[PDB]
Amino acid sequence: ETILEVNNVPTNATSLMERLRFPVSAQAGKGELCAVFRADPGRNGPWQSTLLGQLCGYYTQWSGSLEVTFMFTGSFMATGKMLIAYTPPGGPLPKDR
Amino acid sequence: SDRVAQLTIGNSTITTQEAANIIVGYGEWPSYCSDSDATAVDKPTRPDVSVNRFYTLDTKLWEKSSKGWYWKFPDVLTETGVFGQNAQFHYLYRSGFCIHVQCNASKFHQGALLVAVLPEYVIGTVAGGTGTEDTHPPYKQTQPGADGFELQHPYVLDAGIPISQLTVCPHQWINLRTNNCATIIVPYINALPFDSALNHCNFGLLVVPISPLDYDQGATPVIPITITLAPMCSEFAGLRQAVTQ
Amino acid sequence: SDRVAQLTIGNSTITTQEAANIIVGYGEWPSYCSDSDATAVDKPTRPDVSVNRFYTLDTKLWEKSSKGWYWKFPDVLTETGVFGQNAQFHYLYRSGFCIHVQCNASKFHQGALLVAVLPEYVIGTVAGGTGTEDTHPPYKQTQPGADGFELQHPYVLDAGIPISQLTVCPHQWINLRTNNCATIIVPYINALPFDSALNHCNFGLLVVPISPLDYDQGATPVIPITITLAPMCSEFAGLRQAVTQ
Amino acid sequence: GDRVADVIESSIGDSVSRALTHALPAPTGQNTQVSSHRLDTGKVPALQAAEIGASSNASDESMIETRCVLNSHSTAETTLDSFFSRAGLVGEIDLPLEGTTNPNGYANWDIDITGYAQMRRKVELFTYMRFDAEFTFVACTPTGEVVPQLLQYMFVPPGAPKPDSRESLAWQTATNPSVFVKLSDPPAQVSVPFMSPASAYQWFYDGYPTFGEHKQEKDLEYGACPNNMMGTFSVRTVGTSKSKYPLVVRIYMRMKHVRAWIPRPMRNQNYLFKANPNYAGNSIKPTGASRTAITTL
Amino acid sequence: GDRVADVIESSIGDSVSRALTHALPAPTGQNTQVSSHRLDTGKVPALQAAEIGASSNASDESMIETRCVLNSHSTAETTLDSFFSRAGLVGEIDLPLEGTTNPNGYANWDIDITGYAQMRRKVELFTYMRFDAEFTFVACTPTGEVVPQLLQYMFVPPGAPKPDSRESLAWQTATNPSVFVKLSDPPAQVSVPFMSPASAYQWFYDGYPTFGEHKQEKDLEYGACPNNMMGTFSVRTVGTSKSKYPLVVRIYMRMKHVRAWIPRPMRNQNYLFKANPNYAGNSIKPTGASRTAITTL
Amino acid sequence: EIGASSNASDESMIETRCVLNSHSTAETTLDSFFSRAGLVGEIDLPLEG
Amino acid sequence: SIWYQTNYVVPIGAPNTAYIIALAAAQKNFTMKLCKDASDILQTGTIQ
Ligand SMILES: CCO/N=C/c1ccc(OCC[C@@H](C)CCN2CCN(c3ccnc(N)c3)C2=O)cc1
Ligand SMILES: CCO/N=C/c1ccc(OCC[C@@H](C)CCN2CCN(c3ccnc(N)c3)C2=O)cc1
Ligand code: NA
Ligand code: NA
Repeated sequence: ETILEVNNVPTNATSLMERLRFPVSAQAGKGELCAVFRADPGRNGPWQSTLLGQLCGYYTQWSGSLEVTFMFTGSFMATGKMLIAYTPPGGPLPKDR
Repeated sequence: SDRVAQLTIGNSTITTQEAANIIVGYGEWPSYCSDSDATAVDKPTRPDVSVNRFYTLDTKLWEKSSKGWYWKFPDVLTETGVFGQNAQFHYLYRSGFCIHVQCNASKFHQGALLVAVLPEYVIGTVAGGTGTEDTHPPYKQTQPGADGFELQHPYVLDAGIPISQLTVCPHQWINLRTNNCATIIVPYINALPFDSALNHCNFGLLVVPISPLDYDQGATPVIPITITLAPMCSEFAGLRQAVTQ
Repeated sequence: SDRVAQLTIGNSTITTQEAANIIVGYGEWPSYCSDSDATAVDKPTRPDVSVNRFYTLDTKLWEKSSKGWYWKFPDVLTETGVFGQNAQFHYLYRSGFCIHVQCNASKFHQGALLVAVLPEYVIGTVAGGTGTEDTHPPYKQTQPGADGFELQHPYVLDAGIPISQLTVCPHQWINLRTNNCATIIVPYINALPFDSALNHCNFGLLVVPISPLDYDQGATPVIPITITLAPMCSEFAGLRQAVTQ
Repeated sequence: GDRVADVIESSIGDSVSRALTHALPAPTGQNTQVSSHRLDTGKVPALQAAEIGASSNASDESMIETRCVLNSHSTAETTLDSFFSRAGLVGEIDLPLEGTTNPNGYANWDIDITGYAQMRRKVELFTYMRFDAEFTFVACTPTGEVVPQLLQYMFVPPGAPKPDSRESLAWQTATNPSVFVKLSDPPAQVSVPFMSPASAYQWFYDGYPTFGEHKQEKDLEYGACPNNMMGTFSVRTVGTSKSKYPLVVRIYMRMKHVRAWIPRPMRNQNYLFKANPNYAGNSIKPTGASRTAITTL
Repeated sequence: GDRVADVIESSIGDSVSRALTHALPAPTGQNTQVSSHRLDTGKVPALQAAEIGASSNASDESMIETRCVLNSHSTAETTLDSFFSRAGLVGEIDLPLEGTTNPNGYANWDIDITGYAQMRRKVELFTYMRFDAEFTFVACTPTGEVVPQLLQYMFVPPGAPKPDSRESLAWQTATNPSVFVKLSDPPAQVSVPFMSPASAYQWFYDGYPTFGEHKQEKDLEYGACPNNMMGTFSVRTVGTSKSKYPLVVRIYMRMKHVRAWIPRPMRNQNYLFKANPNYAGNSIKPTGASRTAITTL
Repeated sequence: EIGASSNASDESMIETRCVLNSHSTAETTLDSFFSRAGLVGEIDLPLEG
Repeated sequence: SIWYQTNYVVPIGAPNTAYIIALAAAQKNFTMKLCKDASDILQTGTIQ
């Protein structure tokens, strides 16, 4: 496992490190959206930051299951429950939870 | 090692690190209808993975003044995913359920919810207050769908019975200082082997605060309660066109 | 005793007293995908009786001037019953089909229809007539749904190929003096073990009169051609929300 | 035939409902065993986690030092038949001379035992019940006087013609079961089998009997289960001319061969209607008695 | 575990596709057996029912009196490899000096063999085909003259950077396979494996490559199967300055180790476009020759 | 935090079917990846220069 | 897609915002075929 830049938005030198992590914070209980990204590993986007994505570039075809492990780095006193979903081909970006 | 748990069914997995074991209602697991209990002759359809999976249907906000809520089964799912479609296209339906109510807070919040399952939860009305009027609950109150419905008089469960005795039904408590969820597995309960998923609600899920939510100013005040549930051993028969009610 | 037949599958039964045997395409019966041909890892769902049954989708009128029609599979069913729902909720689908085309008349009518199945039936256009314009067929022509679509140039099957050689594909003829129906069983045909029931049409059903309908004034002039079909060994995988296209 | 592995190894179709518990013989209350002082670390019987949903497993032996007690107190009187096989009033039928109700010498009573609170509160402790029953009919005048009058009781199952008069052709009773008896005779008494189309009667049905839009005007059908509607009980004075006496028929029921499933909270608000659990909203009373402070008796 | 009967006895999951037919060795044409006059009732080989969909089962022996003929004519030249393993032209690439096309000394050709009718009509006899292939590259000037020029051919699979110039960094060809050869050398020749993500290439795909609304502007994607798109073939003259000669590269393909499924009607209208079966609607011609009357040669 | 990668597999996260995977791992060996000739040097020998 | 199932809850005294780091890799059934050049070429002019 290598770090997946889910937060691939900042682009100025001084903010590059911010792409290595994304945030969560207290909300209003309406099952709000935290983040999204395509699962395509050999496509332009977050996966380019990973060593898998880069090695993938040296091959025309791939096959297999992928795995993304999310690590929470808030304080010990912070709790919470998230729903992480994978939508197979054909399904448009989910409008709601 | 009883505090931690993983529930995997279909293409869905649930995890919890503050559980309080699991309750198997009336001590028995869901099962398919046997050939001697059955009466209908058509060969049933058992979709398996496409319908026996976890569906997260709704989130309510727990407030210091909340009175409590209830949902009806299988009503909450009759319009969701592949399970809903089968329920609509078929006259006969039967299944069990794995219910997982989620609610987490902080080690500085407090409160306790009673999570219980009550078969044949018939709702009553206040009878015009004086009790001389034979009023009846409207369809949206008896079968509230996924949004559920808020109890008007929790002390008598809106049906003239003491909530203090609700613990005689399969339950768990979500006491914030202890756990952040309740998990109850319920078998099919009825006097018939199959029934209409539309006209009959086998049981109701009750989530009622017994010890009010409390916390000091400054702590996260938005404390959601989410309802996730999975049908188990779903069977359907009596095929024809889809009907919503 | 080869002229008579009964087709029973699911909760549906078809009878015919003027059949001409049954064709099993490319000599093989429908079957479920084996564990070595499969590639997708999720456990599939096999609804069985609720989706593998006969659906009567459409009726066309045979006239002395009719040019012919075609339907696409699984397109004709993507919006019908429980089969349609599974096709919409899942990315992957695979199945076979039992096709029964019905058309009866009297011993004084005459005419012959060619009923055939053509895998990967790509439709072409006349290219602006002169052939200098690279026009393309619209979605309603490539995937006409249950109503089917009428051939503009049957002689070249609207795709630059001779209908005179269509018999190299699984077929039967409905010759009025002989039989009143055609029955063709087709296995799953593709270069992949599963595919999208929405983006890909595995084969087309062609019903074309080769010997024109004729009868004397006074005989019933309305001669319908009805299309009934049943999915066989339906399998679905890759569950998520329903999508129509 | 089957060949793909997931099919061969699936549990789809298992009709054997696995049970986490089993019954044990318990003809007497449990005995008490000698116990002594325990001063341990790790062992803590007094501490529980009520959140789990189970009741405490702590016993006398582990909380205090006990002596031995051979308990031979019977558990026999708390069986379902012991509790329910006691006849109670469930119906009353009036046949007055001068009146507004049934002044024509006949009456039709829908078989529904929920009109009397004592009996009703007992049965509603359970959701489903299957049982046979013994019915007894006590008849006299409104003063409790016994008069030389002949009566006819007839059971009219759903679909059979309900008498519409003291002289109805339906009293020919060629197939329905009828009982002819005098008020001077002892109370009539018969045995009734479990007649529902269902496996059990149910005192609560959270649903509707039919499909369709459930608009306001039809909401009186919420909770109506035909599986509980066994028919009509018809009574008449046997004659073509009016009876000389005003009569009353009290109906008692004694269940026997009882089975019950799904216990539930017991009614704590007065009953108002037979068909539903409606309670008087302006008089919601506590389940029991109250006091002035939590620190005072 | 399983217990209800319909589950135990179902065929759900049978992966063994039952086959009504099996192949037989047939290295030669069938022989002819002696036959004699038959004058029977009940036996009628000459009568068929074409409606069934099968071809006639009648043979020479049953229609006329035949002699014995030992037929040793081989069936070897009609195998798929015999028919397809003959190299044909499938591509042409121009590298002119003065021009409108590729005047910059390089060119990118999308690997698509449907631009030439001879080869195309043969492969389109089948719906699916799986094969390896031998590619040969013949290069010279437009007069067929051989000049002392060095060329570079490079295979750029989908996703690899396509050269955009004769001096593109992509020609470093560190992973893509490249061939360096002189026009003076014999034609370059290599073996190509079956590279599709699918089990077979397919000359017809009745569908769309993506989900969504298939509006007018995207209808050019009807029939587009990426499983058939193997990449780009790039060619350049090896130098930083323009070549002194105008060149042409003809591409030949010889399939080998061929398998094919689902035969279909053979094209009978001229081809117009590589990507589809469009035909000129105002020139729909009969499959073959015509005559003046059905009663005259 | 331990520094190891997840040990979770498809089988434990969702209900899976059986799949006999015969896809080769041969093309990702070091020789497969590196034994392809690439440009590493260029030497000019001009007349006028 | 990542959604809030309940809510991020914290007591008085702890930060109202925290971050999540995502790590990715392939499962053991993952393989690759048809060796090709990467889409990038990390050089502008000649490397001296
Ligand atoms: C000469 C012939 O003498 N014939 C005597 C005779 C006596 C009794 C008789 O049938 C007795 C039926 C009772 C045993 C059960 C009554 N039950 C079932 C559940 N139920 C419910 C359930 C849910 N809501 C309401 N409101 C009511 C209810 O009221 C038939 C015939
Ligand atoms: C130095 C390196 O030298 N490299 C040489 C070299 C040669 C060939 C090559 O790949 C050859 C691919 C062909 C074998 C098959 C072409 N195919 C498949 C089906 N198809 C279709 C299907 C449906 N519609 C259309 N239009 C087209 C099609 O065109 C790669 C590299
Ligand atoms: Na019902
Ligand atoms: Na597709």
